[PDB]
Amino acid sequence: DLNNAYDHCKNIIEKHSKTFSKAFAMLPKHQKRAVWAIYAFCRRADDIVDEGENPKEELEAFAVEFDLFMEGRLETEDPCWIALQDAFERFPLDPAPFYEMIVGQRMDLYPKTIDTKDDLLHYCYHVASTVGLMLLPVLAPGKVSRVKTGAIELGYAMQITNILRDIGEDLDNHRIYIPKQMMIEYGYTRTDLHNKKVNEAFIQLWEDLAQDAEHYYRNALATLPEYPVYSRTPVGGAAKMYRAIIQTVRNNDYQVFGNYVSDQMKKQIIAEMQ
Amino acid sequence: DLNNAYDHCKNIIEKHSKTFSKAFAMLPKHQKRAVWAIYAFCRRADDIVDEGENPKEELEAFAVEFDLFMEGRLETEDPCWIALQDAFERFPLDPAPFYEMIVGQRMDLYPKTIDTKDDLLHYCYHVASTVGLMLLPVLAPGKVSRVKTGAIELGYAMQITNILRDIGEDLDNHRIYIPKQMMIEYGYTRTDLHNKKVNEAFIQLWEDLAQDAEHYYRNALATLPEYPVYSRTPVGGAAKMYRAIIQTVRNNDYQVFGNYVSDQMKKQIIAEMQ
Ligand SMILES: CC(C)=CCC/C(C)=C/CSP(=O)(O)OP(=O)(O)O
Ligand SMILES: CC(C)=CCC/C(C)=C/CSP(=O)(O)OP(=O)(O)O
Ligand SMILES: CC(C)=CCC/C(C)=C/CSP(=O)(O)OP(=O)(O)O
Ligand SMILES: CC(C)=CCC/C(C)=C/CSP(=O)(O)OP(=O)(O)O
Ligand SMILES: [Mg+2]
Ligand SMILES: [Mg+2]
Ligand SMILES: [Mg+2]
Ligand SMILES: [Mg+2]
Ligand SMILES: [Mg+2]
Ligand SMILES: [Mg+2]
Repeated sequence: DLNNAYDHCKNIIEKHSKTFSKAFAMLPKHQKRAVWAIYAFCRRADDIVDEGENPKEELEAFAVEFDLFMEGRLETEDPCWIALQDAFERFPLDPAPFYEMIVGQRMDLYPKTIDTKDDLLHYCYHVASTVGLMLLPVLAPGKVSRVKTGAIELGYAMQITNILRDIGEDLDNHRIYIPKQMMIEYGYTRTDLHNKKVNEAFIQLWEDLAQDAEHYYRNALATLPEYPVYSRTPVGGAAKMYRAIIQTVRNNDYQVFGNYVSDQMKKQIIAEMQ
Repeated sequence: DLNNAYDHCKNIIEKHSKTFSKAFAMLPKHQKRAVWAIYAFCRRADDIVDEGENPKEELEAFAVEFDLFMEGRLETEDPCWIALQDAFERFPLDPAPFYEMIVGQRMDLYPKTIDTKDDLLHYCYHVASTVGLMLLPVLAPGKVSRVKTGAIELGYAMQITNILRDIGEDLDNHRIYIPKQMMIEYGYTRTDLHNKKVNEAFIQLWEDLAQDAEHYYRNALATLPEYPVYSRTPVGGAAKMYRAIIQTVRNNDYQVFGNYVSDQMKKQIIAEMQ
């Protein structure tokens, strides 16, 4: 039944994201469950590309499942698809950003170099802003057009934050999301990055991206009054909690070659939102 | 004196390249010493970018030295510059490919993705074909125009060979020279490459590049009669010796994630050339 299939998706979000489970547990019942289902879609697709043994074939098999899903002919016992089917039934979810999300996951299948900041935003749009777009009909039922730009920019904001915390982790998987033009601008070589060096040039480049993330966070938060009241604390809380990763890395002297917002800090952000 | 400064450059080539020291020891005295000096220039610049701690600044300091060298005002005790200065005095060396070589070394300073085969040839031209061009006035004094295309293609041939043997070694330094379009064409993912997988798709892609190298080797060898007699065995020998790396990897079942032409095989190639 629906409660079991949603409970499965609740287990996924609570296992993989402390920040987003605590934010979204504050939504009303049916919005919260739909976000759980939307989350499990995103998290499966990202796990295929980033952690599956055969990512080209697994993701293509995942997208075919979604084509069948969207045509209402996917018949299965998989709780995530049963939860998503109700969510799509219960709220006017748009499939466009769901597809766009898969197009973004495709980008991580083969070697790519981010050259410019726009390259970076293009990537961030497809793997993170799309998720913002998937959620808006649940979060802002009648006001999607009024809040869409801020949702997109909140996407940029959090993906850059995640990239900025995961520099070493991404290097060890032979991924670089730092724009090459910035590395040239600040004199931070690939040899420097290979030697996991935190010098003044690295900090300059990190801070330049971090301030971009911060402007986007600010834009997104400026749209929070346009959300319905029940969405303001979960959306605002999730943003501030994730934004707090940046300052965490600052207080740890930018050591991103070995970072969590603390549980207590997370609660402080929530309480301030309340 | 000159004999000491050339003897220093002889020590460099014999330490770093079995293939090219044995080929070029067969040249007459003054051609052989000049090749030694030309070799030490190339090998210093490549060592800066690939093994220096501060490659942006070291290579720029190396290029400034060469600007001063070319204006005849570099005064030093460094044997490699004293050997190169005679070589430039003794033979009509062109500085154009020497500069182009540094432009090619610049490319390895920051993250880059080879997208297409032309990307690859562009890179190979600047780091390997230029070396062919540096050598031609010593190897083919009056016939540079007649043999230049083959020298360039011999460049392509050997750089691809080197890339093709060094796939794992280059991966561990966070370098990928495989064109991304080929990985897409043959279904060889970045995850596959990260898992150092030698599957049928990897072999298909490897063999496609290997046949390109082989066509270029064939073109270059077809120009060998246009070289003067004393250059035919060293140029032909060096090419066949380096080309033999490809078949070596074939006989080792393409295991390039852990390959040498044997000493005895090297001698067989030389004797056949003689
Ligand atoms: C679906 C919602 C609301 C949030 C999660 C979206 C999702 C699946 C993010 C993948 S997070 P993660 O693997 O930590 O980040 P990346 O390295 O893939 O860029
Ligand atoms: C919540 C709203 C309004 C927009 C969300 C934008 C968003 C959730 C981008 C992905 S955050 P990510 O770090 O990728 O996912 P987790 O580490 O929390 O698992
Ligand atoms: C100067 C002559 C005739 C041959 C040597 C040219 C030279 C310095 C090649 C560098 S070889 P190597 O480091 O093994 O090859 P790459 O990985 O740099 O592409
Ligand atoms: C000898 C002629 C005519 C053209 C030479 C083209 C050439 C030497 C390209 C570099 S071979 P490389 O593998 O880079 O250098 P080593 O491993 O032998 O040190
Ligand atoms: Mg991902
Ligand atoms: Mg990921
Ligand atoms: Mg990450
Ligand atoms: Mg090199
Ligand atoms: Mg090298
Ligand atoms: Mg190599």
